[PDB]
Amino acid sequence: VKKEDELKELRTKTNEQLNEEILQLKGELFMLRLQRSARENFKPSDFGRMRKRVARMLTVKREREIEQGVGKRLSRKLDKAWKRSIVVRPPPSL
Amino acid sequence: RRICPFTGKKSNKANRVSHSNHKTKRLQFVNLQYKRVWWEAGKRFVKLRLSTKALKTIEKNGLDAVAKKAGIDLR
Amino acid sequence: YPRRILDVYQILQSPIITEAAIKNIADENSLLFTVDVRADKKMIREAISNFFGVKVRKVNTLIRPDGTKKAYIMLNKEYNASELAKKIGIF
RNA sequence: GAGUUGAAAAUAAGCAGAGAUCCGGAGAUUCCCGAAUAGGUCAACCUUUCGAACUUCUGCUGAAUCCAUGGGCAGGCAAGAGACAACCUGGCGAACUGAAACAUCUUAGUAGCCAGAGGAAAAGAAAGCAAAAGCGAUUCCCGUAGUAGCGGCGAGCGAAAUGGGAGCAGCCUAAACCGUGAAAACGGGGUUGUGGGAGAGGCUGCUAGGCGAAUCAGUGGAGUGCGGAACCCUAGAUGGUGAAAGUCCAGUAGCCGAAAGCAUCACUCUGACCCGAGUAGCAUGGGGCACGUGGAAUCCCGUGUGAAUCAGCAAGGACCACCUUGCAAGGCUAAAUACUCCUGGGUGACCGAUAGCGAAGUAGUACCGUGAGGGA
RNA sequence: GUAACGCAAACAUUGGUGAGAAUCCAAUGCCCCGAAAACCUAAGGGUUCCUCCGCAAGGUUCGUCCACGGAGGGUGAGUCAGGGCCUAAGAUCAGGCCGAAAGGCGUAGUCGAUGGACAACAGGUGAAUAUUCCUGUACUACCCCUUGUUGGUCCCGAGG
RNA sequence: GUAGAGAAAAUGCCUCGAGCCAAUGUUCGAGUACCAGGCGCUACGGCGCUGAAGUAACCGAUGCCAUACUCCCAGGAAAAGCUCGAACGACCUUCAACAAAAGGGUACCUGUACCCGAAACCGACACAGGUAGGUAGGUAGAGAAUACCUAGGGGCGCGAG
Repeated sequence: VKKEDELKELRTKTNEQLNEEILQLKGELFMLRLQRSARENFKPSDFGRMRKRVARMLTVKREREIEQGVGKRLSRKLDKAWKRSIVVRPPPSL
Repeated sequence: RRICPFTGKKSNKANRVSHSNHKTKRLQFVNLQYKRVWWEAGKRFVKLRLSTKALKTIEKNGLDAVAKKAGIDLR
Repeated sequence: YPRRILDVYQILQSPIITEAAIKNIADENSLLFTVDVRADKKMIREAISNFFGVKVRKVNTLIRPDGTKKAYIMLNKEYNASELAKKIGIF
């Protein structure tokens, strides 16, 4: 599962990662709270999954752009511009 | 600031002494002045603060010769 | 250029679950939530409306003295908060 | 290479031999305040047009005037800024005190403040020492010596050369000449002292680790200690373990090991002309050299004057003569040397909770103070 | 085991609670304040507010009680107050002047209400909020559409 | 409306059911409530149903008219919002800027608890102290003094002799 993750998502390409990232940090973060999801139905590893999932995602966008150039000044700027244009919507399982 | 921009001259410390040796401290200042100078090329006024010896150096070696040794020029 | 301070997708921490909130669900037709301290009314109404696909007559917010912002989110006469909140585990 | 999900440790769900938790090297992220830097502010917030503010870089422009300068608009990974225990360089610069009072003098160029930068910094390659005998840039220790001296000749202050060491290293530049007007601004020619010039004729270490000898019982909580019987040693350093262990444990002597990153080795002269100029010297006022102006040299400075160019200039403790030594008014430079907020390794006729750092407990905390600040 | 127990407005009873009550709760009397000892605000505090529990310590006695200890909660705004507007005293100050350094003066501006400028009232509800939530009836500022005029906008010269 | 560098201020022309400026007042807001009192709850708290009359006279403020009036001299902030307006100088310009109309539709940040003539701030204390402003009832009285009271709040955290 761990060693697979590069072989998984280094294949999916940037504009695929947007909706992947957002769907990850959407539901299985947010929807699992609310009442802590059905009171005996946390599966608290899910918080362990998504937190580590999205962090592995965001590296790939970042670590790719180092090879191109960018260098953390432009990166922060385009993170604002991207982050500025989002619109939350119902996650999967709803 | 009591500094000639050309000569680099400052005021000097002096324990100016009585007849009895009961000293003080005071500054022997530089003989500065606000005065117009006359540029060779331009042929204009240049409103500068210079020493007296600065005048002597300028009359010795024409302004641009002296003024290269204090980088700033064209006012 | 939208948000006073940019924050996140996230914002909403959790709904408050207590005896006052349950009564306010029935009386005012309104939800109650804990949000970001740097969350705006505009930001909350854009989030919750765009999340559940429901309308928001008004939001009214305060900062309980520890420094965590809690918001009353009121809903139109059309949309029914009792049944909405029933399917988010508050009833 | 086996169990983990920080400390106190409880639950809930996960991740683990297809190799986690961990350990090391290299990267990615890093809300808001703070040099703070889009603008404001009552630090950690508010407003936005979402912007490295401001300066020198660099592209265009076009003010009062031709050129130019100020200015405006752009691009910019964009160099600078702030912080930092002591040590250090530079600027300013005390007083109490000592002199049995006190003003010269001493405290002292010390404390303090201010600015600056490095691992050291500063110094530094002779216009130097020294004496007719010689030495060859600095810097530091021993010494000369508490001697020569200076000093209301009072209190006090106090050198250097000769001599022994530690450590050694030497460089570059401007003009006279040349070329593209000419001190429009660029390349070559040369820079030296018991005179010199040009001109004309992969290797190892560090940052993770690895393998690593030899003991058993009696002893009435517990045995490493006691009497008994053994064994190892290139291991008898250390820390632990129910009671003090070479042989119980982790270790140690001894050997082994690195993808990646850091450090280390890898013939003549016109004696034309050149010799750092408002400079040296000089007058006058000072500072500082052990040296209080004194016979006061040497070094540096405000004021005013104002040379010479190796048939020269400066020094050799006023000064002149003769000797000898050196080449000032442009720069650069490792070492030996100073120190400890700090890291690793070792050591202690050091402390053991009124001691040792203030601080063995989540201490610069509680508490006090408007505040600097004090402080268990 | 002494001095003291912080005004000379003032208490009394019956019942309740409980291991225990002069002191906690209720009732009835009585008395005291009323340009306060009343109810609101500004500053300041900084959770003291409300609920349930506890009574080691704290409370000048006691204590079942508390501004105390533990556990959980509570502060809802276009119109109220401030900021997103404006400026005074004062502050900081680009360029500029002056100064061993630190810095000092000072214009353009920029901050800076204690002032100007601006739009909401009643009734209702509730352990703890209410001009904030509810009901009614209002008002300010923007985006629609019907008529339009050709320019707007800023700077700028006046009224105020 | 007009002259004169002149659109505002200023030197001369006319015209005004000769009138203006306001606090109160008439209506809707408000055939609604609100409401004194009655009719039922069941144990320690309010809560369901009902619901009469709802006017006049006099006194009357330090409140409002009033940034009004008179008098006085010591001569009484600024700046924006607002209203004109003609310039010049720039921008934004024909899916647009300014004016009016009903009906729509839309609505940023922070404070809000509690004490605040104090047992919670300031006085080391649950201290006979200090602390800006607002509201101001009756009877007596010239009165915000006094005395006794209302609304509202309290009997001063040792007692007994």
